[PDB]
Amino acid sequence: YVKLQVAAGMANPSPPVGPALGQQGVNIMEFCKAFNAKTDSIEKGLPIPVVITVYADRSFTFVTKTPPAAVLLKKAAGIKSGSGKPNKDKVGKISRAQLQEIAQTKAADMTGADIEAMTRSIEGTARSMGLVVE
Amino acid sequence: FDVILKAAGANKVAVIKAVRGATGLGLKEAKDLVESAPAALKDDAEALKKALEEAGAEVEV
Amino acid sequence: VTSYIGGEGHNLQEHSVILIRGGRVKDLPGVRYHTVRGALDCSGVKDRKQARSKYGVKRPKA
Amino acid sequence: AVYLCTCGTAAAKKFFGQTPRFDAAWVTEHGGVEAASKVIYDTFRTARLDDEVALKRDLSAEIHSLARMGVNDKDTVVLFSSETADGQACAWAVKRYLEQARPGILCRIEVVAGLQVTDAHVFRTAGVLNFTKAVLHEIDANGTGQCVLNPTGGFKSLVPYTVLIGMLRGVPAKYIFEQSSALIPLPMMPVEFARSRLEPLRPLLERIQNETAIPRAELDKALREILDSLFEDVGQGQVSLSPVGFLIWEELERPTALVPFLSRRALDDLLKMRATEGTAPDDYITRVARSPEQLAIGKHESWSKGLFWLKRGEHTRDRYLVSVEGWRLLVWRIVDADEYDDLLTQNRKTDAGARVVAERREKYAPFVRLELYED
Amino acid sequence: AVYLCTCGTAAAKKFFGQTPRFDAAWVTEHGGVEAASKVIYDTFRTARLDDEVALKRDLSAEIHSLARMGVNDKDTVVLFSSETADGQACAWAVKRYLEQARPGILCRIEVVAGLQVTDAHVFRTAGVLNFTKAVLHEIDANGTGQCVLNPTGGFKSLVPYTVLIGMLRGVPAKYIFEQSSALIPLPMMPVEFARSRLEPLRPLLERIQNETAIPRAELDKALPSFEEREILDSLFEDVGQGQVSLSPVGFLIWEELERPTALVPFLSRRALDDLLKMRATEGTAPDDYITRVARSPEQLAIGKHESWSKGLFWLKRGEHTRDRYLVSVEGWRLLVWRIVDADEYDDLLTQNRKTDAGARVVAERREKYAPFVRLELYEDGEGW
RNA sequence: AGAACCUUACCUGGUCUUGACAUCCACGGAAGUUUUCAGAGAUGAGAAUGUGCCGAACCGUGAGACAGGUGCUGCAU
RNA sequence: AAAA
Ligand SMILES: [Mg+2]
Repeated sequence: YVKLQVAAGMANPSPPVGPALGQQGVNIMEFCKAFNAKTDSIEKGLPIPVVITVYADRSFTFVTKTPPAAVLLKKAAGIKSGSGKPNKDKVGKISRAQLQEIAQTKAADMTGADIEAMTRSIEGTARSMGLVVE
Repeated sequence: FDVILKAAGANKVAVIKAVRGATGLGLKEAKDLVESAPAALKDDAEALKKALEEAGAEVEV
Repeated sequence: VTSYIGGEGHNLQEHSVILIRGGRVKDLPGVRYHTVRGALDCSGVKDRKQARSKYGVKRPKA
Repeated sequence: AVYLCTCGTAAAKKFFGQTPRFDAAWVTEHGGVEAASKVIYDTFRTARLDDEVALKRDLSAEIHSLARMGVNDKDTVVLFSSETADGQACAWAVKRYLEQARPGILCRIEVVAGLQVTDAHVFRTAGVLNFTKAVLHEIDANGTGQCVLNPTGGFKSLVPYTVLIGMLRGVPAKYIFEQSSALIPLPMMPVEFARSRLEPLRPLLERIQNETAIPRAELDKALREILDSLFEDVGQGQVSLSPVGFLIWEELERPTALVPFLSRRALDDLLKMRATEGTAPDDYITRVARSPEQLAIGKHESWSKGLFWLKRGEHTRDRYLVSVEGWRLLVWRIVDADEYDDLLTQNRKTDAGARVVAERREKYAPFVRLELYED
Repeated sequence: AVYLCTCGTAAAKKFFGQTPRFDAAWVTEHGGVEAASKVIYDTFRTARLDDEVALKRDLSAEIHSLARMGVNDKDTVVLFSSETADGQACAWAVKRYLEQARPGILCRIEVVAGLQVTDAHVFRTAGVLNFTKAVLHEIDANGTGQCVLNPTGGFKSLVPYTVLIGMLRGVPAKYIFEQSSALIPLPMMPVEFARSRLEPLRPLLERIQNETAIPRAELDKALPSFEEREILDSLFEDVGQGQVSLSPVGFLIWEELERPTALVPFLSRRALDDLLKMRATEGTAPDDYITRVARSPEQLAIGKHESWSKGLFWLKRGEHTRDRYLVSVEGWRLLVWRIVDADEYDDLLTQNRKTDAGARVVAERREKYAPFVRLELYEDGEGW
């Protein structure tokens, strides 16, 4: 019953994911191959969040989610890391459509009842990372 | 139907060469997967099967 | 007494048990004895090929 | 966790001194490997895992050590049984008892082909190599941070090649004597492969890494019997890397730390920038040199002959011209912006790196290591 | 050859089954070590080396292995015995028999301190290191080409370090299972201590070797990667007051991958130009003479010919030579200020003859001489 | 018994690799001779004009024996 | 588990 943000297809048995599943007991290489086979369609290099569901018989199923908004905002602005001092140092610029584009994909993981509400969550996400909206 | 390897004890090096071009897995990975037959290697099947069958590697589509 | 270690290279440390013999060293003051190479804890000189018996070196296996 | 337990035939201890001694014949006569497992399993089928006296008298070495390492329900144990029949019979006996005393466990047996100790040429060539493959497979399929080598069972000759794996990869090894009662995490002296000895072989492995096969005679002509184990004969007149070879190839491929050096032109230029910029450049080069991730980030425009520029950051008064040889990070020039701009202005027209290395002996060399005793 | 065999209590196997198990307590209740070993020796003195059946059945491990390795009078046998009471007793029994079976042999028994399997902390900190130091000392003493390890006796945990030593020194090892009938030359792979991950740290280790301890913050700066600190955690040890020092494991590795020294040479800027210009005449001789002087204080004391003020003195390698050096000793560093020839040396003596010249040079210390680089050069194109 | 360039052996920068200067080998070209463009020049490219002596004149290219050194020691001479 |  663990939640991870492993890479798009770079699901190594490496320490980023390796020891996490070990305490439960699921086969490490089994999950790594299963995750990659369905995330090949995902754009390259994305920390797609997956929630693992392990059982008592040492079996597991997992569900993948849309990429995090902060990741989507980082690629939308063409940057790699956020502002060190958000709302003090400004490190990018994205249009409202770029907010709509990110909101639409994350709408599968949002909770707002409208595109405007979903956007405002993304707008709040943008301010918290120093990315101003332009 | 995914391409799988049944038997490759004839010209093991050539089968590695095929999957090297076919997939690009490194020499360690490519040799290990060939020696760990059977396993899922990947008209599309026929293309690599012809090269595999050329050196005597068995193919199961 | 002070004893002189001949040859090239040795393996003598403190608390080593060695055999000394007579023979002074001309330029070293106060040294009147020699250490017997190849006897007791003193090992022979390595790679010696001539005058081996003087340095405790067994004949090469050829 | 995962326990890579070596398996030894201490389980069938109860048949000690009885007329047919416990040998591969004895397993054979009673029916076979599976049939003999039940007979062995009977003698200690009752003993517990929490009872101290049974741990030290009535159970195998794998069971005693595993019970001491704290085997639980959520665990996975591997038994590297021997190739001999008496070895495998006990393997099928330990597993039944382990899957009985701790239900919900996953024990699987690997039969290391040709692990017999009655023949030398086979053991030197197929035993340790196969055992080296099997262990290095499980560690790489479960991560170095989760495997615990258990070199207590089995022959005394496998133990060198279990612990040595632990030292190289990083997994620990835990041992416990029969009469003792304390687990002993064996010391792990940091070791690696001798780069100096192995460096000339780099082009040789390069062919194999590309064409995946080389004719044997050409391999022998190209290249000291220790190097032989690095190479496994595929069998059709070619040779490919043995499992040890893949370790060496990766060791000769992993990036390492670097120690900066300064050409005679850099040392003249560093000092005149020290007065205006404190001791900032001294730390930066050392910081970049001893961090591979930092080095790969800062590569500005790359020049010929393996030269590539570095810079502290945006709007800085220094940009370095460095290149790598062995474990040394040679520094050729250290220039400010205007000199840097003109060089790149010149390099637009023709080649640049050729002109620098051409005058290496007259102007730059010798490179002096970056240790300073300013006082 | 010289055989560095380990020892174990296989020699006393005929006592298996008796109500008091043969162990440390048993030797204690049989009149100390000497009394038991004689008694044990009597229990297998009638076994014959040529007897194949008695070799496997009745004799010990070391005797059996050595018999297969061809032990004769012209060989030296060294037995390493565990610190335990019974461990020493069984080794002695073997030494007695080996003299009888091979008269004219030179067999010494060696005791390793702390080599016991009852204390976890003592074994892995002192027992293994003492054992490792014993073997490395003996290999160097006898020299390569004559030592062959025999790791068939003793505890299973001493085996890895016996074999690992074999790879470091290129020393073959051999083993023989009891029911087997063939020696098994253990494979050897080209492994070595981690030179790659320590050469970047040479400035700190040299300081720690001379100065007792260094601050940890200095050490932390030296290792940025988390993995590097995780791997090299065992070598260092906290000494108190926010400092670290080489743990006894570290002192073993460092005293193996680094030659001994007394002073670390350094060059001023003016010396560096002086050395480079003289390379056309004296070749590499100035580099060798500087390192030799810095290595041995006895040589440095010989070279002093004229002493200036403020602690500067001149070194001359002797009559018939041309070069001469102006050096001074600070802490543990051998600072080199100038390197001159025969003609200039006379002038520099004339100036000091009239006025103080030692004070003139030290006056210009921060303007012409410092900072002092270290005498490590790299001219040829080659990388390890 | 005579440093503005040259001398010049030194410095910065641009450049050459059997080579500025020799003997050979092969292959290819009379030698020389008006010019144009790029470059600080070295040099590079292109276009004209010659194409004789009787194989040698001079030449360009390719390989390697070699050339080359005002480099050290006048305490080897 | 001091020649599995
Ligand atoms: Mg004269």
